[PDB]
Amino acid sequence: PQITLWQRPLVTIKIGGQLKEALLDTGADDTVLEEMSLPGRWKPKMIGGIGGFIKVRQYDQILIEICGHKAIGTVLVGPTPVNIIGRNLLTQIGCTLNF
Amino acid sequence: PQITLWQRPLVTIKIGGQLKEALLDTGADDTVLEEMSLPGRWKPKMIGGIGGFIKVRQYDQILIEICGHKAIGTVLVGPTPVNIIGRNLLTQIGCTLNF
Ligand SMILES: NC(=O)C[C@H]1C[C@@H](C2=CN[C@@](Cc3ccccc3)(C[C@H](O)[C@H](Cc3ccccc3)NC(=O)O[C@H]3CCOC3)C2=O)c2ccccc21
Repeated sequence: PQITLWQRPLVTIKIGGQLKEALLDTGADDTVLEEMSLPGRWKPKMIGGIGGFIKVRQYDQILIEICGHKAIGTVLVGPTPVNIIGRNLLTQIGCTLNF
Repeated sequence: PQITLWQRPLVTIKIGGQLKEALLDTGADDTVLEEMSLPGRWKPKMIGGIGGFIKVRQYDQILIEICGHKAIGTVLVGPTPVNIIGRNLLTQIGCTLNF
């Protein structure tokens, strides 16, 4: 589909069998979700944001559906204002910017 | 053009007689640029995300050129780690997300 930007590009994602609202964020290299439970082991990851660098938990090879499109990749979990879908997953679903 | 998301979607912008590199961010409501001088009045504002909040100066009705596309809108100026072109200006150049 084609998404205009007059409002926030919020979509429904599915992870761990549950639906959540998330933002398609081209300015984010990675995907960071609000506190939740994910399977497997995690590793430390430092990410830079508008207000500084913070520590988050990194889970790899996680199944996540974005607006119906299935993806499997790295998902970070930490104190984020909203669920952020970054470039790592946007590329998996074939998303591009156009103008 | 069609911009891939394999890398950060960076573009050249023209504002206040100077060329700058900026990140096209669908995840940002507004546009925020690193410290620079702009004409006209301004009002203080706080924007927050990963890492916390930063204080910025809000200038309205600012002329900007993004990839040869002219647009006018509010531009925030402050200690942002990178220049960010948000939805308020992305819409004006007809930028959309496609997948
Ligand atoms: N009101 C608003 O729209 C949000 C505020 C804050 C800031 C904001 C928008 N989106 C985000 C997320 C957000 C936060 C609150 C509400 C909606 C979305 C992320 C933004 O794209 C940064 C961009 C970035 C910052 C520093 C370095 C490099 C890129 N990327 C980023 O942190 O990537 C990291 C996290 C995942 O991968 C790594 C962000 O922090 C923002 C920017 C301009 C105007 C207003 C705002």
